Amino acid sequence: PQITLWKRPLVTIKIGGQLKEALLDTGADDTVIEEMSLPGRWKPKMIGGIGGFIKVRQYDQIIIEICGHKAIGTVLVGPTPVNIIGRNLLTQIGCTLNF
Amino acid sequence: PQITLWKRPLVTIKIGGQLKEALLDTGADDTVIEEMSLPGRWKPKMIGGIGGFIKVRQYDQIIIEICGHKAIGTVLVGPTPVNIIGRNLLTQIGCTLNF
Ligand SMILES: NC(=O)c1ccc(S(=O)(=O)N(Cc2ccc(C(F)(F)F)cc2)[C@H]2CNC[C@@H]2NCc2cccc(O)c2)cc1
Ligand SMILES: [Cl-]
Ligand SMILES: [Cl-]
Ligand SMILES: [Cl-]
Repeated sequence: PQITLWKRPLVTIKIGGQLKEALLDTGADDTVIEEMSLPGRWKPKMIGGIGGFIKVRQYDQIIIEICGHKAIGTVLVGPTPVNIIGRNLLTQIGCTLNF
Repeated sequence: PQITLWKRPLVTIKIGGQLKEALLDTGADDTVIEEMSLPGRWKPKMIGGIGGFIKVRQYDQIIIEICGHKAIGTVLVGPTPVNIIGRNLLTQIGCTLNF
C-alpha cells in the first residue's frame, strides 16, 4: 500500500500472540513496544531523544506480523508512549519513503 | 526519490540560507530543528518525545527546502537529538510510505 502522512501512520501488528497498534516510524533506529512478555533472553538498553532517555529490554529474533508481512528482528520493550515499528523491521517489509 | 531504510534517512535541508542535515521522520508529528535564529514571533508548544514532554518554540510559515523540495510551514526550535523533518512538512513535499 501507499500511506500518506496527514495523520500518524498507524497499523495493526501481531507480536507475541497479541494484536497491537503501532506507528511506522522512519526516524526510529529500533522497534519499541509497550510493556509485554516476550520469549528468550534479554539485555538492558537505553534509548533517547526529545524528553530524555528510557530504559528498555532488548529481545532478539522476535517475529512480528505487520500488515500481512512477517519479519524478524530485535524488539525493545519498555515505557514508550507509542508502539513504534522502526527501521530494523521496516526494511524487512520493503518499506520506502517516496516523493 | 525513493529512499530505503537500511540507514537513517538523512537528507540536506536549507533553512535561513544555511544547509543542515535532517532526518525524515514519519514518527514525528512536527518538524524540530536545533537552536538557530528564525524570523518573526514565536508561540509556545509542548511536544511529547520518547522520554517525556518538553516545551519548544513554534515559528510559523518558515521557508525550508528539503532534499531540494520547497516547503513553507511550522518549524519548532528546541533540544532535539538531530534535526527532524516531521509529518507536517513531509506531507507538503508529497512524501508517502510505500510497501
Ligand atoms: N512531536 C514531534 O515532532 C516529535 C516527537 C518525538 C520525537 S523523538 O522522540 O525525539 N523521536 C525522534 C528521534 C530521532 C532520532 C534519534 C536518534 F538519532 F538520536 F537516535 C532519536 C529520536 C522519535 C520520533 N520518531 C523517531 C523517534 N522514535 C522514538 C525512538 C527514540 C530513540 C530510539 C528509537 O529507536 C526510537 C521527536 C519529535
Ligand atoms: Cl534487528
Ligand atoms: Cl531494499
Ligand atoms: Cl505546517
